[PDB]
Amino acid sequence: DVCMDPEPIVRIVGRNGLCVDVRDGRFHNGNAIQLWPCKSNTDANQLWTLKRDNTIRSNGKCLTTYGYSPGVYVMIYDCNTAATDATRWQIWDNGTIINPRSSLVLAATSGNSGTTLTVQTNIYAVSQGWLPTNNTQPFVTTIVGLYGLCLQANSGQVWIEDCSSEKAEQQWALYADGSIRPQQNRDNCLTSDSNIRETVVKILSCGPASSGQRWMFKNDGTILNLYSGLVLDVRASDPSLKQIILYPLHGDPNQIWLPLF
Amino acid sequence: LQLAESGGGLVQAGGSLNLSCIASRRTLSTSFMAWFRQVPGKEREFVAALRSSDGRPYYGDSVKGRFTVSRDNATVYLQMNSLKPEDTAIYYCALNRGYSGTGYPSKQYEYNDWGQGTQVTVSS
Amino acid sequence: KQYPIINFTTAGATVQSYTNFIRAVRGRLTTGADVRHEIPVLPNRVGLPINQRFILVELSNHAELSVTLALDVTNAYVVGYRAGNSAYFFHPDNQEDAEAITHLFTDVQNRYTFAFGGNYDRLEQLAGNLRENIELGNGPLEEAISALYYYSTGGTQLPTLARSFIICIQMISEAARFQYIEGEMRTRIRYNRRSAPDPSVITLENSWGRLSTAIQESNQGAFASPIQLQRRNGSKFSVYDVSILIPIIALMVYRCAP
Ligand SMILES: *[C@@H]1O[C@H](CO)[C@@H](O[C@@H]2O[C@H](CO)[C@@H](O[C@@H]3O[C@H](CO)[C@@H](O)[C@H](O)[C@@H]3O)[C@H](O)[C@H]2NC(C)=O)[C@H](O[C@@H]2O[C@@H](C)[C@@H](O)[C@@H](O)[C@@H]2O)[C@H]1NC(C)=O
Ligand SMILES: *[C@@H]1O[C@H](CO)[C@@H](O[C@@H]2O[C@H](CO)[C@@H](O[C@@H]3O[C@H](CO)[C@@H](O)[C@H](O)[C@@H]3O)[C@H](O)[C@H]2NC(C)=O)[C@H](O)[C@H]1NC(C)=O
Ligand SMILES: *[C@@H]1O[C@H](CO)[C@@H](O[C@@H]2O[C@H](CO)[C@@H](O[C@@H]3O[C@H](CO)[C@@H](O)[C@H](O)[C@@H]3O)[C@H](O)[C@H]2NC(C)=O)[C@H](O)[C@H]1NC(C)=O
Ligand SMILES: [Cl-]
Ligand SMILES: [Cl-]
Ligand SMILES: [Cl-]
Ligand SMILES: [Cl-]
Ligand SMILES: [Cl-]
Ligand SMILES: [Cl-]
Ligand SMILES: [Cl-]
Repeated sequence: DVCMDPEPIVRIVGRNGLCVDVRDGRFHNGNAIQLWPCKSNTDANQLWTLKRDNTIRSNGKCLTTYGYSPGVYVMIYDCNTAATDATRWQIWDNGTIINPRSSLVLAATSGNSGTTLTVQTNIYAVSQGWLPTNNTQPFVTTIVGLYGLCLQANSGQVWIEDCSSEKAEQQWALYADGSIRPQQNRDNCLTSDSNIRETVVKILSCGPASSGQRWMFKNDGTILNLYSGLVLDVRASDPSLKQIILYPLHGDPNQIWLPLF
Repeated sequence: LQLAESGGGLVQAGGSLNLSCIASRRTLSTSFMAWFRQVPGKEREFVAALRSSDGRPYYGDSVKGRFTVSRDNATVYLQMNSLKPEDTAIYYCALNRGYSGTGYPSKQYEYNDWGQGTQVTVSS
Repeated sequence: KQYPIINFTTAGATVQSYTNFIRAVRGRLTTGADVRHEIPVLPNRVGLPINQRFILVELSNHAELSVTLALDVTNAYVVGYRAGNSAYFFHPDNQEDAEAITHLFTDVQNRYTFAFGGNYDRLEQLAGNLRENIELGNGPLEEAISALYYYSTGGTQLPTLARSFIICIQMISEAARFQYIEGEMRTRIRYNRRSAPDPSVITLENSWGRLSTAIQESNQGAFASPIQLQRRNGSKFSVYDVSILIPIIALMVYRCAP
């Protein structure tokens, strides 16, 4: 008895919390898709129907890649006169929106309003993270880990500290693009300087929207850096070192976290 | 209920010792185990504690990453490394019950069960 | 042959012993062969053989009393329990479930089926308290185990029995269902505190069935309609997609086939 497959209508939120947006609300073939601040109204140009045939449609026309090589733009196009393969997309649990024919992924290579969307080689960067939802705000939460301690930001540094609900520095904004941002400075991002084990994670500008700034909360309690395969890890299970690192998955308590809101 | 400390002795500066604290009995109501030390004429000084519920360690100010307090299946240990002559003292293990909350007991008067202490003497 | 048994004792319980307990419960509720949007699905009730329908949870406490809860693997929920020579069962929803529970505790001397099911509405009515005014934690569970035990000997009256079910169901069934609620019980043990569940916990419990449906019927994780949840302070927010739920939900009731 097979599960129903519905066609939800949702916004698509991505880099820096901006929305997938048919530019100027115009729907002639070839008009560019862009990042734009998420609206609260019913305008069609930000409301996407996730059709059963793996198309993504606004005002009845298709989100369409201009081509199958990295860096080309993404546009609105008549679903039946567009090349069919160019209108097909899969939406992955880890936040990637991929075009199967090309294996390239939807991307915003700049973070400004008006940035034209492109397809790019998948590197699981923040510039390639998306969420289908009508939530225009990030999910604000504390992040609790080893010994019940709270992830805490102090300027550029991050460590775990005794939890206090009074502490804004222990509040985290989980953005649609996969970035984890200190509540007090939403232009900053939980950042690993590399894809390599034992790199100490820091708080740095979200400007690069890089592979080292995208994170996924997994079902086993770990927080995974998608590109590297490494998880967030309280170094040597020792909070007094004030260092959180990337480390290969073992699932011991120093790798287990929980979003408590 | 009796606590017994072991493992004290003589070492020279920069050496290491490992103390152990064994209860006569296992009670299941313990909240914290702790190590204290005392020299003549001074109050007893908090050295380390271990939260029973999850094993979280805590350390006094003068143990500057040098010691490790831990627990095994079935005994609480204090691994002391890079010992300075200022660490010479009688070391005591202590037990606290019924603690409730997010902090930890760290003063002598917050622990009601005490071993007799084992002497630690650091040379040079 | 007996159903799988998982053990927990409140005597000397730690964050670790409770975590190991809940993980072992999840491991016997489902194989993990059916995972949808990274969230395991419980076995489908339809055609599930009776010898695979239940697991047992033997609870012990500092007072050296034990009871054994029976859990339905299709929804992780308590269906009854055994204390000594007596078994007690929630009122079955249908004829097939009434036959199914006769396979539990088959050598027990006495068996009683209550007038009430195990839904919270009625249990709260019987207990005289809502979930938001019933403390959870290792202390409450220790007391619930004693209460469940002494019901068989005439020493527990119905409101206390109802409150004890509410405690056990949340600390065992809902914790198995939700990493979030397992974490909440972990916190109570960690700090040796008892406290009632905040609105985020209660609303998750209330929404488990609808969340399972929404995720399994989603188009690639996007819901057809939102699920409303609450923050710890009672404020409301809506969830439109499975992403934020992946670390929050650990098991779903089987709703349809992939
Ligand atoms: C919860 O507690 C019960 C009672 O202690 C556990 O069941 C018991 O498991 C023992 C093994 O861990 C059994 O005894 C051993 O038998 C083997 C036979 O080769 C011997 O080598 C060994 O020395 C022991 O004698 C014991 O018979 C059994 N008691 C029962 C079933 O009444 C239970 O363990 C779980 O159930 C049993 C049936 C096994 O499948 C275990 O692997 C399994 O974990 C405890 N539950 C858990 C989850 O640990
Ligand atoms: C982000 O999400 C995607 C989709 O969930 C992940 O890609 C998929 O990962 C699985 C497991 O690694 C792949 O499974 C493989 O399937 C093929 C064919 O079904 C089979 O030959 C293999 O034996 C294996 O089971 C799957 O192919 C792959 N792709 C898709 C389209 O599902 C991806 O790994 C995630 N990225 C990260 C970093 O987690
Ligand atoms: C996210 O927000 C958007 C904007 O409100 C929601 O879209 C709206 O969805 C409703 C119901 O799904 C649409 O109404 C339907 O219209 C059809 C067509 O006649 C009718 O058959 C149905 O009975 C129903 O009345 C409404 O048109 C649509 N608004 C638009 C497209 O501007 C959307 O549902 C939200 N998504 C989720 C998952 O909640
Ligand atoms: Cl137009
Ligand atoms: Cl083509
Ligand atoms: Cl801008
Ligand atoms: Cl402190
Ligand atoms: Cl001596
Ligand atoms: Cl009755
Ligand atoms: Cl009430």
